[PDB]
Amino acid sequence: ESIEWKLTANLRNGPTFFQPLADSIEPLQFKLIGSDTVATAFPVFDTKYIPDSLINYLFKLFNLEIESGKTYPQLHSLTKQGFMNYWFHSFAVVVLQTDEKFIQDNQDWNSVLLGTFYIKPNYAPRCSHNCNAGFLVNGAHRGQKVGYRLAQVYLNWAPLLGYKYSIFNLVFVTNQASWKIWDKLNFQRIGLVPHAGILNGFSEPVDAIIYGKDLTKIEPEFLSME
Amino acid sequence: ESIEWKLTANLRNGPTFFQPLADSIEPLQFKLIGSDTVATAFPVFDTKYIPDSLINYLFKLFNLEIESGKTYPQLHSLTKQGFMNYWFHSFAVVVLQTDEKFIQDNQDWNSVLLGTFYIKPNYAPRCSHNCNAGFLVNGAHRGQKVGYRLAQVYLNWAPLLGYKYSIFNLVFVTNQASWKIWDKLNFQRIGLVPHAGILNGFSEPVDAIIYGKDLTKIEPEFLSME
Repeated sequence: ESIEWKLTANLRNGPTFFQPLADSIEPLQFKLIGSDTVATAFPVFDTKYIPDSLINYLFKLFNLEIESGKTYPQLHSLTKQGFMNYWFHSFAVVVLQTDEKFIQDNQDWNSVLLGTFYIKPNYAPRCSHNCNAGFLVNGAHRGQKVGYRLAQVYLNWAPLLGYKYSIFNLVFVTNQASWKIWDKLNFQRIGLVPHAGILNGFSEPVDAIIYGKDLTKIEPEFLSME
Repeated sequence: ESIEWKLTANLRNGPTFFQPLADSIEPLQFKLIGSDTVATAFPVFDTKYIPDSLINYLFKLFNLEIESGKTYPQLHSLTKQGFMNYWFHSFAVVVLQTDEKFIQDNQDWNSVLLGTFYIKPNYAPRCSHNCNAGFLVNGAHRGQKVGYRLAQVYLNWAPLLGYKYSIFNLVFVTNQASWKIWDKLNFQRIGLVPHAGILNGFSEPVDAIIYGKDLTKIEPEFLSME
């Protein structure tokens, strides 16, 4: 079987000054926290390697979060092609509730898709060793600590692409991920933007945290998924 | 004479949720610090309103700073059209050594152009009331505190476009503007990115400061240019 879908040689729009630390990204399998439910995280170097129907589901999933207006700075929904260009500009990950090590076509994404996230350079080339990431969790799987697992996969994989440091620009203080996930994994609150965001359902502007984490010195307890 | 070149109604790609606080931006005249040399800052809402030969000079001026590799995260020089699209995406300012209140054609930009800067939203629409700016000072006018004057013009004008807060994402710690300008005008060091940038002539990666400033509550001593 071809392994092109897994090869870091196929990274697009990655860091300029640093090469990948592995030649491939192998699917990573773990259990949802406190359960026997198996999940598998899959690398996505190019949209052609995942089923179109999964992209359709993710495009809708992101637009739902944009339309709610509490978590991203985007105001308007994207088109399906806009989503593809945006989520998959560089690298991405999809996490499925499955024990398979490949992605099967036409699954019931509504229950099978746990979450997804992108990884791309946060800045232009001289600072491109700093990666940004954005996360989405299927609402049908809320309360199962999917977000925390996505972040562990992120810690495992981002440095393999050659990134040395992680920056999130806008984690709103009202986003529970800040304290449920980022703080617990020892991401530093490296900054705070006061009144950063005009959010749906909040009459006052909402502060945002700037999170940083050194990707070359990760605590092993956070990388282990057992 | 037409005042279209000065009208805030002609702002492009500005803040989504807040309107301009003035209907026009009038040229601002002051002296270079400690001298009798007159300077005038002019708004630029669209490149068509300034002479092409000035755009050519600025395109080269930015590429010189990119090529030196110490101040911007860009690695590669832009084309003239790339520069126009980038510097003038939204609003910009040019500061000339002149007492005239319009921009004349074919001047000796090498001595006449003091500096320039852009102002645009730093983020997507829900956070678009936070503006970013980038500054360039003509090397032939180093040591005359041009940079500090550009920042005072910035403080005077950015809130007129509707911005409420200012963010600079990457002011490298080796950039003397941090302490000569930003600190002195009470921009807060709201964050620090360690090892942020791979800079020409520095063998170690270089830290960058994230600067923030509330544009609705500016000290009047910093706004006065007398």
